[PDB]
Amino acid sequence: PQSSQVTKRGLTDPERAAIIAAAVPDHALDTQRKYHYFIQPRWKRLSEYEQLSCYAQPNPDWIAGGLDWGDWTQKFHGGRPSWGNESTELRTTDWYRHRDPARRWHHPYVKDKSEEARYTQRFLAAYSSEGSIRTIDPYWRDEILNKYFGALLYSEYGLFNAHSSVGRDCLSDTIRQTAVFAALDKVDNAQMIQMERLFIAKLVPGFDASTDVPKKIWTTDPIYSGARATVQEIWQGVQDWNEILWAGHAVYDATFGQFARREFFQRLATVYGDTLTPFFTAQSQTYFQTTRGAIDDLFVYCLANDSEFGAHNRTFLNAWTEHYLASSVAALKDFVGLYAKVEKVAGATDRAGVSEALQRVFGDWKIDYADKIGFRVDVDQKVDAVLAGYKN
Amino acid sequence: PQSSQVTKRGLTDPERAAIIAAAVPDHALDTQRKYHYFIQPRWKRLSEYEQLSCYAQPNPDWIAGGLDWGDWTQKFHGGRPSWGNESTELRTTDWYRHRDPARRWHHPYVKDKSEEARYTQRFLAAYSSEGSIRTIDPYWRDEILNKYFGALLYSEYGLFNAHSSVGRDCLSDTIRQTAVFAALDKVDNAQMIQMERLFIAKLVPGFDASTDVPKKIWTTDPIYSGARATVQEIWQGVQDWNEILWAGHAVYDATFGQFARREFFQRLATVYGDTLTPFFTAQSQTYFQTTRGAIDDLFVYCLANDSEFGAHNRTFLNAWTEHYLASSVAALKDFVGLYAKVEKVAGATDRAGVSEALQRVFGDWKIDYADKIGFRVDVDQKVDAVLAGYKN
Amino acid sequence: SAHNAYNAGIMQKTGKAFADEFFAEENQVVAESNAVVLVLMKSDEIDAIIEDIVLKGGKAKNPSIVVEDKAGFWWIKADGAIEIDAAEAGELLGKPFSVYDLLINVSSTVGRAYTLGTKFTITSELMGLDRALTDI
Amino acid sequence: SAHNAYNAGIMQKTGKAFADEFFAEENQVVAESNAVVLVLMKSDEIDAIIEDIVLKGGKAKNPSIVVEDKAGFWWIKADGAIEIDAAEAGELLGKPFSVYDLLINVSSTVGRAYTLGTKFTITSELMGLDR
Amino acid sequence: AKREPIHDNSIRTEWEAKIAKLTSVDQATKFIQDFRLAYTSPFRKSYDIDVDYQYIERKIEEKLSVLKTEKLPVADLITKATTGEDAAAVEATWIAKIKAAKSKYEAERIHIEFRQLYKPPVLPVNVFLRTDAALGTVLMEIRNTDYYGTPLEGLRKERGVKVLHLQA
Amino acid sequence: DALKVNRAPVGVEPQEVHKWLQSFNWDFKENRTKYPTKYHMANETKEQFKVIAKEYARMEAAKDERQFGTLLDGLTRLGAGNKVHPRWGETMKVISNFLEVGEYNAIAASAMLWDSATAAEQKNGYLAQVLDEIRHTHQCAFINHYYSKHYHDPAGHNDARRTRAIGPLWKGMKRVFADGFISGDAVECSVNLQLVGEACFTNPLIVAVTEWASANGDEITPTVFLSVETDELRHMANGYQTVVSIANDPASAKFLNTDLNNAFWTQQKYFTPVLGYLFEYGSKFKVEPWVKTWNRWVYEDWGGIWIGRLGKYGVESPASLRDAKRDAYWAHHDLALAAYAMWPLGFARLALPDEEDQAWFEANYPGWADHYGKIFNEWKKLGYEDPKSGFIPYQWLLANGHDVYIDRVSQVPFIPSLAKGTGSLRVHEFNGKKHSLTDDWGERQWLIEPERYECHNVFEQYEGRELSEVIAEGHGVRSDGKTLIAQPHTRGDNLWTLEDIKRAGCVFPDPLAKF
Amino acid sequence: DALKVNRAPVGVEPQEVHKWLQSFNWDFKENRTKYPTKYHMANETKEQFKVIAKEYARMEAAKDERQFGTLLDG
Ligand SMILES: [Fe+3]
Ligand SMILES: [Fe+3]
Repeated sequence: PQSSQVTKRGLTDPERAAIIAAAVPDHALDTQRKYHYFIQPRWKRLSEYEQLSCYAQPNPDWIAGGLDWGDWTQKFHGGRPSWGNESTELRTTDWYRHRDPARRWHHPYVKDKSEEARYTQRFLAAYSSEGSIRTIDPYWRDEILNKYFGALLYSEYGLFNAHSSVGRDCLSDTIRQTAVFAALDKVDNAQMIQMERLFIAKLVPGFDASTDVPKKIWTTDPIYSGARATVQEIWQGVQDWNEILWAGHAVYDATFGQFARREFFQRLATVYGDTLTPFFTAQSQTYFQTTRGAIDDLFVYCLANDSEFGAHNRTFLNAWTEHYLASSVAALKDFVGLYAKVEKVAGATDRAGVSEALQRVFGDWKIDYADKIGFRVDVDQKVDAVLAGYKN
Repeated sequence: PQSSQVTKRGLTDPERAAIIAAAVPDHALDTQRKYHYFIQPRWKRLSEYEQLSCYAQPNPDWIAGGLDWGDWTQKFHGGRPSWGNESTELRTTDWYRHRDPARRWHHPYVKDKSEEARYTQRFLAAYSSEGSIRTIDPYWRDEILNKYFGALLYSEYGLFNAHSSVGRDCLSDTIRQTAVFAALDKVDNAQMIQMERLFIAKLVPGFDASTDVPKKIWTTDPIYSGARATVQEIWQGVQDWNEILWAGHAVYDATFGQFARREFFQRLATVYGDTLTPFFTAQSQTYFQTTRGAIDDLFVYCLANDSEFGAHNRTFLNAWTEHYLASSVAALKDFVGLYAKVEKVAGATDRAGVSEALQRVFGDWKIDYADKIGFRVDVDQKVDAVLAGYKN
Repeated sequence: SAHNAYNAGIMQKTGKAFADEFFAEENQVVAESNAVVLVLMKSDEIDAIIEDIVLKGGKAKNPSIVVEDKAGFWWIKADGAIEIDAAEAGELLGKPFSVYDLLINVSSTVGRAYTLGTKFTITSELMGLDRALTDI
Repeated sequence: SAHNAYNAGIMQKTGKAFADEFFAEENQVVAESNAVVLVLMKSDEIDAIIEDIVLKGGKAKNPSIVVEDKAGFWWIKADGAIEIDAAEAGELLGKPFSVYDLLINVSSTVGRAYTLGTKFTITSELMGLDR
Repeated sequence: AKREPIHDNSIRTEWEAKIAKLTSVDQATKFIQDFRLAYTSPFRKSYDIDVDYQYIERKIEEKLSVLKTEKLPVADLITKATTGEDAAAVEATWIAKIKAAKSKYEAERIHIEFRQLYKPPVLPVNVFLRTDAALGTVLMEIRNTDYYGTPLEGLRKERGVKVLHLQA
Repeated sequence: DALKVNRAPVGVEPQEVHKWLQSFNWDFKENRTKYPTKYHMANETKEQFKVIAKEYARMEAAKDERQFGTLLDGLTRLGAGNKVHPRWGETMKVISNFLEVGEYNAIAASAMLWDSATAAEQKNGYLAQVLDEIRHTHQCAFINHYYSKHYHDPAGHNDARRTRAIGPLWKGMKRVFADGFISGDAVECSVNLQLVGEACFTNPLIVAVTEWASANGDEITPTVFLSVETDELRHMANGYQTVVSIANDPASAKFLNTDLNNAFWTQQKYFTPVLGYLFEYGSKFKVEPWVKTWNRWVYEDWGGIWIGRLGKYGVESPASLRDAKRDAYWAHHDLALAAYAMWPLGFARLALPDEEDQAWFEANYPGWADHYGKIFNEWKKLGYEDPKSGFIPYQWLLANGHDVYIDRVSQVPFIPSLAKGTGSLRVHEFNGKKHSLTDDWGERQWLIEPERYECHNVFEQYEGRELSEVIAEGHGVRSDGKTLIAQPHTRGDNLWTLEDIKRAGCVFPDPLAKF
Repeated sequence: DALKVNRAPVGVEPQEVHKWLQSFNWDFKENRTKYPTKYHMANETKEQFKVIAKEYARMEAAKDERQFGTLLDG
C-alpha cells in the first residue's frame, strides 16, 4: 500500500467518467476553434508558429502594438520599466510585426538541430573508420586549421554572448525567439570548431586540441586584432538591442564572419585536401543563412519600411552601418595577413584570388543588406581597403 | 445518425470498463515479461533489436537453427522448398547467429535516414543562398564530376538490384534485414548522385543534369568497362545469396567502390575547390561503413569461424575472392585511365599519388577482409597491376 | 447516398432474413460497383480534414459521400472518386503538410489510388484499361 | 521509512486536529530535513526503472525509500540520497540509454541534483558548503 | 468621476494635437522634460492624466525622435543630449551626484529626476542605459542596508505620508 | 603518414567538448554585466549537467516527440479533449495561460542571469535555461491550442492573451512570477526566480496539479506539464551554484536573507490564494486539501530540504512564514469570494460549490460552512446563475459594506470585512494620490520603494464605467459578439449576454473615496 | 562566373529525382528475372506514389514517432 490516496482517473474510472459525461454539455459553446484567431497573419493563412508565439509578451498599449493597459506591477529601483521604449533607438507602429521566415518555434528548432547532432556522430564514427584524414595537407592541418580556425571559435563565442542583453531587453516574442535561436547557433559554431579539433586529436598523434594556442592567437595575434575589437564592442560596449543584432549579424558576421568561415576555412579546405572541415562549415553556413532570413525580416521588412518610422530607423541603421562596416573592414584588413602563411594556390590565395573572394563578400553584402536600407557603398573601395593588408 | 453502431470503447465507456475490470485477474499469471526471453543474447543482455527480429523467420529443424518441424505447407512446382539449404554453398550450425553491430531494426534505420533526408534539403537551400558553387573548378565540375560521377550512379544502382534475390532467398531474419538495408543504402547513393547533379543544374546555366551522358559513359566508355562487367555478374550472373553479398560488398564495393567514391571523387573534390560533392560523399561513406559492420559480422564472426563449417566456408570464400578480386583489379585498371583527363596535382593525381591511393584501398582491404578469412594477397602486386593502366 | 452506408442493403437484415439473401442464387457472383472506400485513421490532422474538407467541399462536390465513425478510424464510401488536396489541408492546419505528410494517416483504399501534385485521389476508374472520354 | 510517507505526520490529521498542529507555535519556522524528493513521470522506461531498480537494488541500499503512485508520476522520498545508473537501466531496457536519455522523464527534484558519468544522483548534501 | 474608454479618448486625442505642433528639437525637448516632471514618478506634480500619461509620453518620444533624425547631424545622435550637453558629461555628473547622496531619500530623488530629465530620446540610448544601471546599483545598495531596521510607524513618517486609515 | 592511421570508430561525446567551455571566455576591461546588482562576489562555478548545443536539442526533441505523439495521435483518437469535467477544463484556461506568462518572463530573467554570470560554463547553462523557458511558453500555449480544437468550450482557451487584460486576477499574475523576477537585481534572480520560484513553487504549480487534472478527466495537461518540469532540474541547479557563491562571501551574504524573505512573500502572496482557489473551486474531484498540498511541498519539503539545510550556512527561515501559513489555510477561500463576486471580468465559466463540495470544504476547513458556505448559498438563492436575475454579487458586497480593495504592491484583492487570511488595510495619501496596502511586508516595500510600485488598478481605469461596456471593449465575448466568455455556471444552457450584465447596472466605484 | 550566380534558395524535391529513375536501368543479355514464371509480357509501368529512399525514410519515421509516443508515453 501507500500512505496517500491512489487517485482515480476521470478518463477511465467508471464512476468518475459517468459523472463527467453527465456534466459535459451536449453541444459546443462556441464555434471559434482557432487559437488566437485575432492575430494578423503574415502569410495567406495563420501559422501554428504565429499561434503559439504571438502576443505571449504582455505589452501594454504604451509599447507599440501591445494589447494590455496600465503600468507594470513592479519596476526596477529608480523606475526603469519591465520592458520599455528606452531600450532602443528604433521605433515602430507595432513591435509584434516580425516573423521568422523559417517559422521556428521551439519544437521545429530543436527537431532540426537534433538531426544534425545525431548524424554528426555517425559521420565521425565512419570518417575515423574510413581513414580519410590521411590525405589532408599536414601544414594546413597543423599550422593553419588547428591554430586559426581554432581561434575563430572566440569570434563565434563573443557573438553568442552579445545576445544575453538582447534576450532580456527586446520588445516582442517573435523577436526574442529569433534572437535566442541565433545565440544558440553561434555557441554551437564555437563548440563544433572545438569538436572538430578534439576529433582530429584522436586520429593524429601529437595533434594538440587544447584551446591554449587558439586563445593566445585570438587575444594577441595581429591577424585577429580588428575582429576581437569589434566583437568586444558589439557584445559589451552597447545595450541598444537592435544595434547589437544589426551590428552583430548584418554587418560584422555578414562580412568578416562570412569571409573567415566561407572564403577562408571552407574554401581553402577544398584546395588543401581537407575532407573533414567542409562537414563542419556546412552547419555554420546553414545556420548563417537561417539567421539571416530572420534578421532580414526584422530590419528590412519591419523596421526599415515601417509606415511611420522607416526613414527614422534608416537614419540610425545608416549610422550604425558606417561605424561597424569600418570596424569590419579593419578586421578583414588584419585577417588577410593570414594568407602570407599559406601555400600559394593560383586563383585562391594569390592577390587575384583574395580580391575575388572580397568582391563576393562585399558584393553579396551590398545586395543582401546595404541596398535594402539605403546605405551607399563602393564595393571596389572596400575591396582595395582590405587588400592594403595583403602581403604580395 | 450513421447506419452502423458507434462502438463503445472498453477503455473509457463506464459500463464496458466496469465489466472488463471484473474480468481481469487481480494478479499476474506469469512473471516472465521479457519478450522472447529464450533468444541467446550476443551481448551482455538481450537487446530490443534481437527481441523484435530473432526467430521471426519460421524455419524448421532441417534448416540449421530452426525451432519448428516438418515440411513446408506449399512448395514450388517441382519441389523447391519455400526456403532451403540449396540456396547457398555455405553451411552453418545456426543461420540465426548473425547480429548487425548497429542493431538496426526498421525504426532506428528510418529514423537515422530521415535525419539525413531533412538536413540535406536545409543544407541545399543554404548552399544555393551562399553562392559557394562560384569557386568550383569549371573543368572538374563539367567534364569530370558531371559525367563520370554521374556514371558512377549506375554502379550503385546495379549493386542495389543485386539484393533482389538475396531478399527472397536468404535463410534468417537478421540477415534479411542486413541485406535489405544495404540495398536501400545503395539505391540512395544512386539517387543522391542524381540529386547533386540536378541541384548544380539549378545553379549553373548550361549544366545538363540529364542521365544521357552518364549512361553512355557507363555503358560504353572503357573507363567503366571492367566495373560494369563485374556489377552485371554479381547482380544477374549468380543466385547463391552469400556469394552476392560477399562479392558485392566485401570485394567489389570495398575495392573498386571505395576507390571511386573516396579516393577519386571525394578526395579530388578537395583538390579542385568542390565544396558541394563532399556533402554527398559523406553520406555514401557513412553508409559503406555501416554496411561493412554487418557484412563483417555475417562472413567473419558467423561463417568463416562457424565451429563446424568455418574451414569449409573459407574454401568457398577464398575461391570467390580470387575471382572477384581479379574482376575488381581489372575494373580499377580501366578506371585509373580517368586520371589522364584531370589536371595534374602533385601527390594526388600523379603516379605517386595514385599509387598511394591504391595502397590505402588494397592495404585497408587486406586488413578488413582478406586477413580475416585467410586469403593471401600481395598488396604491391595488386597496386602494380592497376598502375599498368595509369597513363604517365 | 444511402446505398453507400456501411450497413446498406443486406446489412440491414438479421437472422433468417439475412441468411436468405446471403445465400440467394443471384448473390453468389460479384456485382460491379462504382464506389470507392477510403479509411483514415483518427488523429488531430485527420479529424480536422474530415470536418472541414471531406464533410464540406468534398460532400458539396460529391453528395454521395458517406462518413462513418469506426472508433479508431473514419470509414468513407462514395460514388466514383474521393480527393483530398494536401495544400488545402496544410492551409487548414497552419503547418507544413505535403501530400507525403497527408499519407501518414491514410490507412486503406478500396479503389485505384494515386497522388498527383499536392492532391490525393482514389477512383473507381481502371487506369490503363478504361479509355479516355475526351481528347482534352 | 514511515517518516518519508507523503501523508506522514501532520498529514494524517484532518479538521481541527490538523489546524491545531498547523498553527502550533513550533511549526511557524522551517525545520531542517535530511530527505530528498524525486519525481519520475510515468512511462514505459520509467515504470521498469521503478520496479527493477528503485524498488529492488535502490531500496536494499536505502531502506528509507518510499514510492507513492500519484497518477501521472511516481513520488519518491528518501533519507540522504537517491541514485539511478543509466547503464543499469540501459541493460534492463535493451536499448541505447545514456544519462541524458534517463533525464527525459525525470520530472522534478527537491535536493541537490547532478549527473556524474552514467549515474544520476539527488542528495541532501550541500555541495560547495558541506565539507 | 467617469473614465473614458481605455485606448481611445478625448484626453489622448487632445494631447496628440498638442504634440503635432512641435517643430524643433529644442521645443520638443523642453516639452518632454516639462511633461515628465509634471506627470511621471511618485514626485510628479499632477495625477490629472494618470491613466493616459504613459501613452502620451510614448507619443512625445516619437515626435522628438523623428525631429532628431530630420534635423540633427548624425554625430549629435550618438554623443549629445538634445539639451545640447555632452552625453558623457551628463553620465559623469549624475553618477557623481548619486554617489554623494547621504541617505536613500536623497539617492532615490536623484535617480528618479535623472530619468525624468534624460530618458531617451533626450539622452542617447546607450549612454542612458549604462547611467541608469550605475545609478540603480547605488540606490539598491543603500536601500537594502538594514532593510527591516525601521518600524513601519517610522517609515511612514520618513516617507511623509498622510495616514488615512489603519485597520485595527 | 599517408598510409597508416588508427581506423577505430570514434566520435566526440558532449562531455569531451564541455570540459573546454570554461576556456572560451577571455579577459578585457569591459567584460562585465550590463545590469544593476548588489552582488559582486566571485562566481566561477561548474555546471552540474554538462550540456552542449547539439545535445541540448537532442534531449529536448526526444521529449517533444513522445509528448506530441501522445497528444496528436493517441489522446485525439480517444476523444480525450472533451472527457474533462467542465470545471477543470475552465480552470485550465487560467492555469495554462497564466503559467505561460510566468514561463515567458522566465526567458528574460534567465537572460539576465546569463548576462550577469561571469563563468563561461554558467553562461552556457543559462542559455540552455533561456531556451527551456521558450519551450515552456510554447508548451503552455499548446495546451490551450489543443483545448481550443477539442474541448466543448474553446472561448477563452482561444484568446486569453487579450481577454486576460479585462480582469483583476491577471494584474497579480504579472507580478508573482513575472515583473517580480525581471524588474530588479540580476544576480538576485538566483534567489527569487530559482531558489524560491523554481525550487519551491513550480512543484505544486506544475507537478502536483497534474494529479488534479487526471482526477478530473484531463490527460492533456499531465502529458505536457510533466515534460515541462523535466527541464526544471537544470534550472534549480543553476541557481544553487550562485547561492553558494553568495553564501561564501560575507559582503554578498549580508543581502541574501532579506532578498529571500522578500521573494518568498512576493510569490506566496499571490500563488497561495490563487492556486488554492483554482484547485479547490475549479475542480469537481479534489485530490487533497490545498493546505496539505502546501504543507507538503512548501513548508516541509522545500522549507526543510532547501531552506532548513541552508540554515547551517546562515540562511534564515523567512520571517513572513507565519503570515504565509495563515494564507495557506484561509486566503484561497477569501479569494473565492472575490472571484465569484466579480465573475463577469474573467474568461472562465465558474461553478458554485455543490452539496458534496460544501461538505468537503467544511470537513477539511471547519468554519467554512458558517462563513463562506452561507454566502455562496445566499447568492445562489438570489439568482447567481440565472441570466434573467439581474444579480451580480459585487454590487451586493458594496450594499452590505464589504468593499473590495486592491493591494498597490501585489495587486491581490482584499475584502477586510470578510477575510480570514493574513491582511489589514492601510490607506495612505502621498503627493495627492491615495494607496491601499494590505500587509506588513508589502507596505514596507512600497514605503521604501514607491517608484517601483505605480501599477494602475482596475478601479482606477474603470472608475464610473458600466460593467458591460468594459467587457465589450475588452472583447470579453464569444464569436456571436454578445454572449460572455465568462459565466457563473458550467451548463450548456442559459448563458449570460452583455444585455444580461447591463440590466444589473453595475458601475465601478473609487474604493478609496471614503478615506 | 566566379562573382555572379543565382542565390535564390533551392533544394531538390523527391519527384525531381524520381523522374530520372526509369533511366537508371541499362540493357544487357543477362538482365532478366531469376525466378520461374508463366508471365513474360511487357511490364514497363510507372509508380503511382513517387518515392525515393530519403523520402521513404522521412515518411515512415514520422509515422513511427507518433505511434511510439502514444505507446511508450500516453
Ligand atoms: Fe519554465
Ligand atoms: Fe525554469
